[PDB]
Amino acid sequence: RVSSGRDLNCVPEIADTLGAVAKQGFDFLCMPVFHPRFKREFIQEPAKNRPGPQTRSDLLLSGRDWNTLIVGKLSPWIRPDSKVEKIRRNSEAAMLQELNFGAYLGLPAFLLPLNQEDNTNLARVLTNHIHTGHSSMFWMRVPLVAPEDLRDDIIENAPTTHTEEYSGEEKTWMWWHNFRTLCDYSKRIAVALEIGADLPSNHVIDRWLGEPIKAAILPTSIFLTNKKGFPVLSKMHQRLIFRLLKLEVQFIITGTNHHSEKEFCSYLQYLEYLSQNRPPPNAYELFAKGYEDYLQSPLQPLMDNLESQTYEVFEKDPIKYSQYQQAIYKCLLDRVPEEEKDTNVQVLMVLGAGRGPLVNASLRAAKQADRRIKLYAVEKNPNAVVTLENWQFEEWGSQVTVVSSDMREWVAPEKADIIVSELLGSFADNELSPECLDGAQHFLKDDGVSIPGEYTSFLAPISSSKLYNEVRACREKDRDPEAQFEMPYVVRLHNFHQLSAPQPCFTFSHPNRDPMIDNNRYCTLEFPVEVNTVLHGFAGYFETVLYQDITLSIRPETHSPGMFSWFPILFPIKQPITVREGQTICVRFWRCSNSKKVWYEWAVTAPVCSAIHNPTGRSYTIGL
Amino acid sequence: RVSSGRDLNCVPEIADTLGAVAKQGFDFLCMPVFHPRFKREFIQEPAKNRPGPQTRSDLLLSGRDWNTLIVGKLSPWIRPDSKVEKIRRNSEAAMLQELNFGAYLGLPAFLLPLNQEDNTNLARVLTNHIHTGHSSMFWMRVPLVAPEDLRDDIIENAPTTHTEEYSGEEKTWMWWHNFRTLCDYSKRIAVALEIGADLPSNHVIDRWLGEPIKAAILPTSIFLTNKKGFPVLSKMHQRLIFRLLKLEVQFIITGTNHHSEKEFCSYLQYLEYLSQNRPPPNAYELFAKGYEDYLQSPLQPLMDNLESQTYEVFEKDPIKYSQYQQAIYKCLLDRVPEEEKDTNVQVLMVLGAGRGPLVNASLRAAKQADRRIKLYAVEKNPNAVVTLENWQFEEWGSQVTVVSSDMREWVAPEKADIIVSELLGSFADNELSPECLDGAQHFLKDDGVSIPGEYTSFLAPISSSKLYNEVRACREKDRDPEAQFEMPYVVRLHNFHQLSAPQPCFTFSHPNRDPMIDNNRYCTLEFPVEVNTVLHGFAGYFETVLYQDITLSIRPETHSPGMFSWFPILFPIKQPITVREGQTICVRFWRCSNSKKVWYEWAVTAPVCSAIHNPTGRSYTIGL
Amino acid sequence: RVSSGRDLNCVPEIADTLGAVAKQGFDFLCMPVFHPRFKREFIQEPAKNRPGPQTRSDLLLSGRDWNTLIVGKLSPWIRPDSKVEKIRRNSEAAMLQELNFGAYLGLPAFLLPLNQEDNTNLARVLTNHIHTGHSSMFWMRVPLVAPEDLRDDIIENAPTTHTEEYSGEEKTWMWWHNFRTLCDYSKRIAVALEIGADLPSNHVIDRWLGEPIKAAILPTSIFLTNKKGFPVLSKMHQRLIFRLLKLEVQFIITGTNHHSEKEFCSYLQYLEYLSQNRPPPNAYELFAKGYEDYLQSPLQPL
Amino acid sequence: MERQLEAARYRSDGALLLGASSLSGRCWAGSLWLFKDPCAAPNEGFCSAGVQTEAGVADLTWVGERGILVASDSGAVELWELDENETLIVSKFCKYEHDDIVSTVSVLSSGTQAVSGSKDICIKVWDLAQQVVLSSYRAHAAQVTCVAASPHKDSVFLSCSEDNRILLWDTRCPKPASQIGGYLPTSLAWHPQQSEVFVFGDENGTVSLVDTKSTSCVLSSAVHSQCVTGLVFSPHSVPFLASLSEDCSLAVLDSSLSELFRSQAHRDFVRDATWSPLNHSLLTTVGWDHQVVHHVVP
Ligand SMILES: CC(=O)N1CC(Nc2cc(C(=O)NC[C@@H](O)[C@@H]3Cc4ccc(OCc5ocnc5C)cc4CN3)nc(N3CCC(C)CC3)n2)C1
Ligand SMILES: CC(=O)N1CC(Nc2cc(C(=O)NC[C@@H](O)[C@@H]3Cc4ccc(OCc5ocnc5C)cc4CN3)nc(N3CCC(C)CC3)n2)C1
Ligand SMILES: CSC[C@H]1O[C@@H](n2cnc3c(N)ncnc32)[C@H](O)[C@@H]1O
Ligand SMILES: CSC[C@H]1O[C@@H](n2cnc3c(N)ncnc32)[C@H](O)[C@@H]1O
Repeated sequence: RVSSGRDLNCVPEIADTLGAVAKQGFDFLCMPVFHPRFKREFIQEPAKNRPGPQTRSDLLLSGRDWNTLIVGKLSPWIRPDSKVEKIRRNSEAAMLQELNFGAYLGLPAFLLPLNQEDNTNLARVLTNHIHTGHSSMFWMRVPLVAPEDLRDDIIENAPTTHTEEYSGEEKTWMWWHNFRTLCDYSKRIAVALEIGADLPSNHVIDRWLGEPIKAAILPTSIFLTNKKGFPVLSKMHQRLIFRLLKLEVQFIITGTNHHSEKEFCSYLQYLEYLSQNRPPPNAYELFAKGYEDYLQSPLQPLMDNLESQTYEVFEKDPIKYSQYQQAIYKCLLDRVPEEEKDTNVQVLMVLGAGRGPLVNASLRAAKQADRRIKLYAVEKNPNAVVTLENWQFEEWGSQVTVVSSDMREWVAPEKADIIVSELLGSFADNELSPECLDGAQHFLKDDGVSIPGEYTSFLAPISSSKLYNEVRACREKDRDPEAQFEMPYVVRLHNFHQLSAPQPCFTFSHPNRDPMIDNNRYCTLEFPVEVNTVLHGFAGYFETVLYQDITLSIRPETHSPGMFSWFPILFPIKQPITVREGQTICVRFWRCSNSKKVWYEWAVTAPVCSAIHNPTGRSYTIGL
Repeated sequence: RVSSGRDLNCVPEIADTLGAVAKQGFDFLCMPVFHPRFKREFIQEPAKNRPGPQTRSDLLLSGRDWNTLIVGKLSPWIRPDSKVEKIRRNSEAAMLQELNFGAYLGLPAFLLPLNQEDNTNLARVLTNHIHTGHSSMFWMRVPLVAPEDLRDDIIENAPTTHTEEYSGEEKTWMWWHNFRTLCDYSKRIAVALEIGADLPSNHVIDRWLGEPIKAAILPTSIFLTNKKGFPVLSKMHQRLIFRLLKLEVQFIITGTNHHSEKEFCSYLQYLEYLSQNRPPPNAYELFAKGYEDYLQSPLQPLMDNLESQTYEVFEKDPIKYSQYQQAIYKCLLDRVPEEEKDTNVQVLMVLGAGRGPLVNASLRAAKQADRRIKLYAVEKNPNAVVTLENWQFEEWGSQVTVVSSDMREWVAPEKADIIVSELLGSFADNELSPECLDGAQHFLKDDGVSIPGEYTSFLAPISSSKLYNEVRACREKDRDPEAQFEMPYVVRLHNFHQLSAPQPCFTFSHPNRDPMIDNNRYCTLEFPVEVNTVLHGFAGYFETVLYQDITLSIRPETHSPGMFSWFPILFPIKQPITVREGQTICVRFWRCSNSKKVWYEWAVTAPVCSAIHNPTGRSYTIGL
Repeated sequence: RVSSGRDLNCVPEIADTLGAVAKQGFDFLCMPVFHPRFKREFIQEPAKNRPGPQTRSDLLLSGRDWNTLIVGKLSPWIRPDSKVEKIRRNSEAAMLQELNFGAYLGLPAFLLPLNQEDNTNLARVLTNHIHTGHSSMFWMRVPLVAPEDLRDDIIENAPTTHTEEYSGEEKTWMWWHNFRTLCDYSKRIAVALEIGADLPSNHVIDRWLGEPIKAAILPTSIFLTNKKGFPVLSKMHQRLIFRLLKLEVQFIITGTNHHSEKEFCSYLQYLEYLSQNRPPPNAYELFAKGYEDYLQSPLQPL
Repeated sequence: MERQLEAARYRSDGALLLGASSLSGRCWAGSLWLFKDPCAAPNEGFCSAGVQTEAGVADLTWVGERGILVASDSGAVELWELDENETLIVSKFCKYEHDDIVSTVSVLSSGTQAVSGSKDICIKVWDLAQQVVLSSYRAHAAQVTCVAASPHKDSVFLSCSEDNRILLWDTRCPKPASQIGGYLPTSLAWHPQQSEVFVFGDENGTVSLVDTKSTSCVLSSAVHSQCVTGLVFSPHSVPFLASLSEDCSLAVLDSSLSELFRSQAHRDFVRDATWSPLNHSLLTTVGWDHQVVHHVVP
């Protein structure tokens, strides 16, 4: 469950050591590749001609081990941003040397510290190494709380501050931010976040939401002792561990054993212990375990036909169809007086019937309602129609009338009491439910019900340097180099930070009595942000009224429990935008159309402007 | 071992059937997705309104099964290139329909026949489907021998020909060639080659070398009966099977059981039988099992440093270092009279010592030779130097002098009797062995030996539509769209056809006494081709004289047994070139340089011209 | 020397008018392509079915003239960022209409105003037009000083501020900045900078350094009268003109003639006058006249 | 015996102590050595006593005549004693209380106590007899470079760190540390004759002379072309200052920071220095070049 590693800064013999930590129960070892104290000279004679060997041999471990077990560590004396030119130049050469040796050995990751604000020349060297020769990773060791801000207040003529600086307390994030910005958001550069005895304010911790945390470093010192004598953690430290277990980081144990009566596996046992003691995963969880932050480009249901296995997956949503069953059930009772039980057969039409889940839910409804119904099942996907007709003949009988048609084209024999549809995307109107039902409503009785009756989309600003970087990695040949940022993705948002409460964006209701129907939209939203952060896009959710008080939602606050049929959507922006605590994010959203296609455009106007994204649907449209 | 499938054209019930064939021992089933006889109408009333269902339901199998077990088959009545417009139009719609259903089900492959010369409109439909919506594969059923050319000579007024037409006998390859050309060499289009009772001339079979054969179809009829009563094949049919087992094709069994006393697993047992009865794989085989036709871009050893695991792999070549040991051994005896055994210590210098295999081979040489030597180990890769010095101190002692240097820069204390190097690439001079040793030869005694003493590169024209297509797939962002064709690749050539005997290209010898040394080269070669084929590039090999009669080669004719340290190189061409039997292929090869880099350029001049490939090293150079 | 243009918002007849301004000495004319007051309806019956013609005919000028002489102007009633949804929707359609007509005529430039902070929906429409169908240019009319900040202090219960806001005084640059950012820095979008009677602080003016100023708009009102009776400018206005002559902008004269005893060429004569009165170009100047802001990639001499 | 000679400390009688580490090759460890003959050093088989340490030696010091206190890479502070008539060298304790390499140790006036500085940024005060840490001080914000005990006071000492602070300590105050005002400080030496006086060397190769009361730099000199590794005052009543560097040189300095002697003998880093008790003009350096060098000082 818990992948973990031992950090050492003293290794007399690699094999002895590596066995010891393997024995102890660690999965890997962080260690120096040159001796930490073995300062080397590159310019100045005579010291530069120091006879080799300059370090240990690669032959001391199997390639297998180097690749899987050994995380390298930059030697602590290497200071690329030293104020002394000599040291700067020397450290440059030393850093390159140690990095190349890591690469030579084929190490899966290598550690470099961020110990101060200025790491410019350090970044320059790293960047150059990155662009020279792999999928090797760099772990930047960053303190959650800079050493200077956790020192003992024992310098009598230099007291530790006792006034809060909000932004000052977040300086280590800025160290990281500047560094990764300088390095052009290389995907080979991640964080090893170092945790101290005293934790900062939650804002300082939430600052790391959405950041690529690959490891969390735990000193032995930060462990309380229980009555038995075992090592444990404060409840606050535990909260953090559980947060970190969602991000499935590798935990790194550093420092000597202070619980000497206990073993060093006792520390690791505490983690293993917490890991099962993690609060059980909810119903929506255990779904999207493997879809976390996985980006999917939404595809037109109208222009393309869904595959068999796609339908298969979404048919098996317990809640969606329960809710659909109930809405239809309640609507029947509202429509047919008990006295008219046998006199009145209601005309139902499933519009987009697929493999017939709403058909069945409609049958299960009428059985329970003790009312009589005539079904049409209208489906444009002719492949699915084959499923319907095998169903219909085998089971349903002539009660169902499979119509193989677009609902906008079909000429109905009679009007419907109830049209029932399932055309909503993750952002409600994104699959063009409005346009379809509009073209179909002519065959609704002048007093008929559409299920669903209404839907509303919701937006919320988010920070995720991770998701931002994944989108960025979606450049493709033979199209605009920035097209990937001007289109929405479906994604189980996971490593991210919501910067303000979701707010309604666009709403549609059916039937739409308006004489002049227009499905285009323009919407300005104002998102009050109470943190320092970096904006990278907007999450999209939706809610719908199926009937009366029967609803579905993926809006996190009101999310329908268990329902997996929709992940959130993400609308990225080309360039991230700094937001200071207090500021309002103002976003603009258009729904646009012509006769052939529908699309969204969007822009941020406060606290700075973005470009309008997806102008004229140049990067992205949905085919009518 | 043998992945195999049952072809049926009658399936009463999918599950019954699929069990039966699973039972029989087949891995998969080829079958129709609509009933073979169930001709459908798309334009003309009333037949077009035929009530559904139009075929069986997707619910009859698990998605798992559809994806892994079921190969679809186009219905035989579908004729997109019919001379009758009506039928043409109808078949168009039918083909699209059947294809989309295959896609809907998620079938891993689908079969379409090539039964005639003209399949133009068929290709157009397929191409459009390919560019609409997967990694699904299309298997084109092609007869090795067209039906018309294997009919019984029993039409008295239409005798079967009895004069050989060389090209006429190859017409089915042309059917395929035209088809795949029309379809723009889609990687989703492969061959299911159908085998008949009478096999054609070897030329007709060799015509399929280098083609993407994914399946081989075996009718039951083509099986002889043995004395027991089992089904078997002629020796000629066996030769073909063994050829096909190298290409690891899936075998498809079609037709009813003619051996009714025996089972249908008896056919499949014969294949399984032949498969282990395959002649044991040689020493070079079992190496590159997984590297077959895998393209690797050669990387500069001079400009980059090799990784630890790379050296590790190539150190363990038994033959390479045996041969190196022997060459050094023999050279010692030729240099030091027995009388001077103890008087004379020879100065050896390993130039590019890596982790020291030639060092050790040099020691093992002198021990066996009963002569005395002083070693320098010169290595520019400082990472490897670390290995040498740990070796040197631990084991070798001061007999070895590790020099951490480029051999072109190093100032030697004394001259060498013998320089020993290992700088040869797959095409000998491609890693710039000439330039390195040139810069090093100043510290060879005026009568010294270089090992190796000489090397020669060899070229041979090849046909492989497979490799051609792999190269083509190597387009990358932010560079010339055709750069991939103007650079050589290292590759275990596997599915290909050598069109003429290799011929020497470039030769170097060391030391090079020439006062005006020039490593540039220009070479015209003339390759007599005795087959109809399609040229896609040139294979490169090499031979070297280490010393006297001690040699290494990867030239297939004279290949050093077991030696895996070099795969062949491949020089592609942008556009394939038809070659008719009799014609000569004329190729031109330049080795070019400036002070900073070295590169090859090349061109075909007969029977047609290519562009000059890699002009000014624009797509590809090797850094000095 | 001085390429210049007449801005009008009333043209009884194009040919009569265009001759008059040609006569007066202008190189081109800025004018409406639909009548400024002729508000049109796109959704609502019956007004939407208003019989055509909706404006004047293209046949009234040579293609030559349309392409070289006529700068179009958005009709002032078109408000894409109106708070009223109805008006917003209507103005969208109207803007597209007027823009496409400009394109149809092949006009070399077209004027749209920035009159407020929020021009988001305006930009969206423009951007879409840009990405639909030329090398036509859009001139965004931007006041150096927003009207609200140069009004007479004559509302007794709404006094004009008398404390400096440094950034507040630069708000019109922000109007432009946001707009061009929204529009993704289209090279088809430039500034027509409008100059008022009272000039702001130098910082507010220096704010426009480096910006694509294609035109400078001069109202007649901003011209002092000399003793003779001719129109002139304050020394401060002159400093600005000389700065603008380095950028070789086209000057646009707007407003009626207030010097009625003098002609309308008298205004233009003042510019022509200043243009030669420009301080002589230095030695480094007269070099790189044609290399100004021309980008050359440095090449290795070695 | 490994190559990287780290420490060299004579005692009263004149026997030379050697600490050493292997900073390269298969095994990274170290060793303690006693040389009753100074000139037999660094020859292994011509030594009085010697022992193997699990890990390398970053620092050591005498604890009187028989005790040896060790700053280990392991993060342990160790006390070894001379035994078996000073032929054996035996661990007395080995306490892993530092969480990273121990860079520096220093014995306090009494000699029942010592203070360590580590890369873990902490400073610790030890009772040697008890073998327990008394105090733990996270005063610095970066690696502790150097800790130097007050000659005649067991509540006072200096420390310096890569945080660019020099802390004067006094364990009698409730806030025991006092910052006292430059390139990062690398080395510390109290003046032997005058308390309230000390010197520090920086990474830029400058030696500085400081009065504690003043906290004003009395004098500075650019003595080395690289980091100052160590500073040692001579036994004389009017003492010389020996200065060590990564420029691989030794200098000796008067009361003014002007140069008297200079040695290029070492071909690698100069690590420690120690004046002979028996001869106050003999000076003994050690270095990573594995030379033990005996200097004669005008
Ligand atoms: C089982 C489980 O727990 N989990 C958690 C994962 N939830 C999700 C969610 C979304 C997503 O948000 N998709 C957009 C959304 O609009 C979706 C579209 C749609 C289409 C077809 C339909 O068919 C219904 C019907 O079936 C038979 N007949 C009729 C009419 C239902 C849906 C539901 N909405 N994508 C995926 N992907 C992509 C698709 C892969 C097959 C599965 C992985 N996974 C799977
Ligand atoms: C074990 C086995 O049976 N097989 C069959 C496969 N044979 C081959 C062949 C070639 C290939 O043709 N490469 C070019 C060729 O020029 C090659 C370069 C070279 C470099 C370094 C060297 O080190 C020697 C030394 O080691 C220690 N010290 C000193 C001096 C040897 C070679 C050999 N030639 N590439 C590969 N690849 C790429 C590299 C991957 C590590 C392995 C897979 N596989 C592996
Ligand atoms: C289950 S997701 C929506 C379903 O409705 C179908 N559908 C979508 N749009 C239409 C339409 N306009 N007419 C008929 N069916 C539709 C799709 O093919 C799919 O099966
Ligand atoms: C084993 S493949 C060739 C070996 O020779 C080394 N080598 C290649 N070119 C040179 C050169 N010019 N000088 C020294 N070593 C070299 C490479 O680093 C590699 O280890």
